[PDB]
Amino acid sequence: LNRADYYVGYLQPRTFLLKYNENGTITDAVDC
Amino acid sequence: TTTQSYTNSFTRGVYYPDKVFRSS
Amino acid sequence: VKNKCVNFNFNGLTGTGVLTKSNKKFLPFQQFGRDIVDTTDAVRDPQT
Ligand SMILES: *[C@@H]1O[C@H](CO)[C@@H](O[C@@H]2O[C@H](CO)[C@@H](O)[C@H](O)[C@@H]2O)[C@H](O)[C@H]1NC(C)=O
Ligand SMILES: *[C@@H]1O[C@H](CO)[C@@H](O)[C@H](O)[C@H]1NC(C)=O
Repeated sequence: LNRADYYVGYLQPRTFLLKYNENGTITDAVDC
Repeated sequence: TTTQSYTNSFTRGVYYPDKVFRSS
Repeated sequence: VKNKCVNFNFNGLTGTGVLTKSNKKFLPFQQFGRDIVDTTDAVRDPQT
């Protein structure tokens, strides 16, 4: 209530390749 | 109300799959 | 107890290994730790 949003997406089974930093943070990802 | 414009996700929407710490 | 070969049963993970202190950077939601060849490497003590 009051007196640039709603970006809805649907997920699907996909293989992903993720790059983990030396600290476990996910710095990058590429689809497959 | 609302609009239904379409945009691109780019490199976005990626969470941690499991709870295993991983490095390099 | 640390610095000795001890049979551990951490949260269902049975095995035998030398336990000691480490300087990982386990994030708040992380429990296990594995390698490239998928072996349980570092385990965050549940009560420590
Ligand atoms: C992973 O986490 C380490 C510990 O939090 C980081 O080491 C620190 O680095 C900062 C500067 O980046 C120093 O100010 C601090 O004293 C400590 O050495 C390490 O950098 C970090 N690695 C990353 C973010 O890639
Ligand atoms: C486990 O529970 C005991 C009793 O409440 C508490 O003293 C101890 O700090 C707890 N350990 C952790 C890591 O939560």
